[PDB]
Amino acid sequence: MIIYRDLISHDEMFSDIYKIREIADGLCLEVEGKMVSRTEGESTVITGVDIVMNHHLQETSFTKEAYKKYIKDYMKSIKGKLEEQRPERVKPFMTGAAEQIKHILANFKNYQFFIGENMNPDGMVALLDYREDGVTPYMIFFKDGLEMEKCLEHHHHHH
Repeated sequence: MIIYRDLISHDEMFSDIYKIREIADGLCLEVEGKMVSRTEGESTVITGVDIVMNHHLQETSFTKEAYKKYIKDYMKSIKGKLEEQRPERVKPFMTGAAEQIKHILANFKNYQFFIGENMNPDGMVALLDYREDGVTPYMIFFKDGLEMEKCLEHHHHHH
């Protein structure tokens, strides 16, 4: 199993037990999830996205203008990480990131916003939307903002 973690915050984001597809010419990953129902805890049944509940992702809120401010700083920070670790990626990342930001802002009303369990404001903001079938959730992550953890057995909850 591969655990995908936030390059900035080191929080767990998802694992390769889900269907993962690359979009935006390798800039983003779309991770397909399922709605699940669990008891929480007079107790109540809660329903949510398995990606969110399994990895303890935390919902947050943005105005469109606040997200614009956040995402320009985030893409600058990933640029710096690439200059340190993967210099060959910097130029195509800048190009793709600017266009993907345009896409996200144009489709802004169609996303919910999630961050890692420790809620670092400099970490990645994952985007939740639903497929046309109106039942399947999926989440968008920035591929260059992830690090991979190998885990053959007995995955540990850590950051």
